[PDB]
Amino acid sequence: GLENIRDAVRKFLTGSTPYEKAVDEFIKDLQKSLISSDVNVKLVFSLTAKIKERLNKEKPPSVLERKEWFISIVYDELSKLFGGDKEPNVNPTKLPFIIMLVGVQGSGKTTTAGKLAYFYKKRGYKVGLVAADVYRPAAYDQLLQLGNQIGVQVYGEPNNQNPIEIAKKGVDIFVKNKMDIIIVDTAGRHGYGEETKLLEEMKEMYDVLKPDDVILVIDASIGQKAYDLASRFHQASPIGSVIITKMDGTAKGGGALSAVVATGATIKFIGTGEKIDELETFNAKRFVSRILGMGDIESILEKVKGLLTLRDVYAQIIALRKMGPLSKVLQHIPGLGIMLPTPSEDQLKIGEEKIRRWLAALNSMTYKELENPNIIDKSRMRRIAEGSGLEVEEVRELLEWYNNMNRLLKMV
Amino acid sequence: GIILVLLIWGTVLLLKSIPH
Repeated sequence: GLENIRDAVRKFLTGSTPYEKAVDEFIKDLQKSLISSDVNVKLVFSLTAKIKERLNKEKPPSVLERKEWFISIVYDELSKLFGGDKEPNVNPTKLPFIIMLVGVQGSGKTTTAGKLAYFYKKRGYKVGLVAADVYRPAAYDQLLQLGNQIGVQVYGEPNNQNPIEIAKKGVDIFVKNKMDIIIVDTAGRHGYGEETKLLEEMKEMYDVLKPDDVILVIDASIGQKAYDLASRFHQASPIGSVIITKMDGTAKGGGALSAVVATGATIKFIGTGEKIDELETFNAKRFVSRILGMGDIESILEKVKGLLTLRDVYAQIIALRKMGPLSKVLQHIPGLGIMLPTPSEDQLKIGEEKIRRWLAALNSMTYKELENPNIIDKSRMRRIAEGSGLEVEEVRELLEWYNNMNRLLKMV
Repeated sequence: GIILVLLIWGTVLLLKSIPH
């Protein structure tokens, strides 16, 4: 479905045919894959849209083949779609951190709570599972079962028919072991025909218990449909995140992610199995890559990334030490290369662990002391020297150089 | 552009002050 993409990339990336007659087969195949992945259609043509707009105005950077630069846009774009920023802060803030699980029946609301509280235990916190799973008694059994199998306490008194009480009772008790994190799996009713039921039972819990985080589990089988419940969810609790489970037992995954994002919700994790370890933090970008191209996008990453005087000094010298292993460097300079056994002189320069003490002292300096250094004194000079590892001599040389250039450009 | 091919350029002329 959506996995057929890397190939569509491994082709577009093997000088298959002419540049433009290739761009299209991709767009054909991308749309095919996306839609075939259950991503909403209006979104797909939309995307390809903002993709042809960029191929238009955006101008290709150096060391960027007509096509690689291309993918840089694809990736970027597929990337905005599924995420749009960096990995959320699955890391708790205040202690204790409290988490509620509002999973619609069949959504693995419970398996996830386990899988999740193991996530955190395994990462070093003192997790506590509160079984407010009222609408399901079988959830109780199965819960404490996997619970004991992982060394986690699970408060709960069956048939209380009132979870909000179970919550306050159970969370206020998990402040005893000074537990760091508390996972409150709130009962999820209305099976599949949910409507607005759980949202009400929710705004309630939030008001009564008032926890630090609220996460609505979604079955990755719901395709782009997930957009409705998700949207009502975000609306209800603009301060919460979605977890999408069973990602691996469907071909309509993309539809859910793209979907849930469409609304504005955040996807902190994604279930990928029945097992307990089957749950990993959702890294939007790494996902787009994981699908576009293994690391092919990686090379594209290096290349694009690294790429009145002491200022330019740093920015300048910095981009130079970075460099990058390739012969396209001279593609910038109006000169045609002749032989290659020569650059081995460059690998050798990088040989000495420490390549330049200049970027070292330039770092050991204030961002102002980098501007007007004629204020630098001998005390300031041994300070910046010892701080960098250099000697007052390696630094005097440095300073004299900035000015000789200060004077030289004056002489032009 | 040539500006740096001079500045970043004429540096090694006396890269001699270095330790041993």
